[PDB]
Amino acid sequence: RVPNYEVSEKAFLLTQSKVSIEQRKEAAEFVLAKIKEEEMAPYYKYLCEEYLVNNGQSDLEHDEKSDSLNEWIKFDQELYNELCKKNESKIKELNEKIQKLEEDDEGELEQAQAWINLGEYYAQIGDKDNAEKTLGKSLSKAISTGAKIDVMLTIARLGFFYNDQLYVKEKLEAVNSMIEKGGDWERRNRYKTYYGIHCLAVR
Amino acid sequence: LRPGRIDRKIEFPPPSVAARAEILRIHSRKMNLTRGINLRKVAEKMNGCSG
Amino acid sequence: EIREAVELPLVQADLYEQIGIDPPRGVLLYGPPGTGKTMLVKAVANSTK
Ligand SMILES: Nc1ncnc2c1ncn2[C@@H]1O[C@H](COP(=O)(O)OP(=O)(O)OP(=O)(O)O)[C@@H](O)[C@H]1O
Ligand SMILES: [Mg+2]
Repeated sequence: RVPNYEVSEKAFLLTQSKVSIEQRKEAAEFVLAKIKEEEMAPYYKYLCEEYLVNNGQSDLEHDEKSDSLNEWIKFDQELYNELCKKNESKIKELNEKIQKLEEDDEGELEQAQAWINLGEYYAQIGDKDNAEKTLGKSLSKAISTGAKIDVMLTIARLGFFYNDQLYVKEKLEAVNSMIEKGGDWERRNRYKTYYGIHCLAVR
Repeated sequence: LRPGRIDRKIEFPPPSVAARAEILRIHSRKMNLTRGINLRKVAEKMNGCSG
Repeated sequence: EIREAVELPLVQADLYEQIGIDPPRGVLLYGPPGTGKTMLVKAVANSTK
């Protein structure tokens, strides 16, 4: 939940070369700490692209420019190794739980809660496509109206991560349908802000 | 209350603490709460004596 | 109890609606008429306008 935007906010500031020298080097520290600890490994490869002509770059597997104005940028091979390991591990654990929920009937509430956890991991690693798929199975099992609304917001959030305004816009049409089915004022405030931020993103 | 005139007699007690929570939960669907409020907690703050 | 009952649906009815309390209805005032029941109605009416 918490690194997903906070890493993106600092990573945007870091990209620019039209910021202050000081502000870019403060940001850069928060970004880098969080890749290693939280396993933001695939979005980190992605972010090496996003400079390109802007400076800072000092990566060991991805392009560098002649002018490195930053050094709180590094690619390490340990990052790649970790990925491979952690990936299989999380996948293996939950899977088996899902099969267990199939054997003895419990699969309405708990298998969707397992697949929510799978999209949060997928989302963590920076995959919008495969987070969304898992968050798709969560729907099919019959759950509360509250849970269904919460899930669509999460998917739309992954749109903000890659800064794709259209990806936000499309998902937030579907929430407009369900919002009055649940009828909550709680998840309507969330809706007001979710939309808030989306409307702020366009002109 | 003479013979054969009344043949089923239904006593109704004051509410249980499980039953008093189930009346509270019906009323909470009209209202908009905040999550983390247990209405089993509320039913135990109360003791009631009627519905 | 009167500022809840009379004054709150005039200033805005929708305050009730959005919390999800449905509004109280009618007010009965009872008592000896020497108690200033009648007096209270005139007091809040001049005030709410
Ligand atoms: N709280 C008070 N402060 C000042 N004067 C008061 C107070 N309560 C009542 N009085 C006075 O006592 C009188 C009677 O009050 P009011 O005019 O409200 O009628 P009431 O009791 O409903 O009578 P009925 O309904 O039988 O006509 C009024 O002159 C009122 O100003
Ligand atoms: Mg009077």
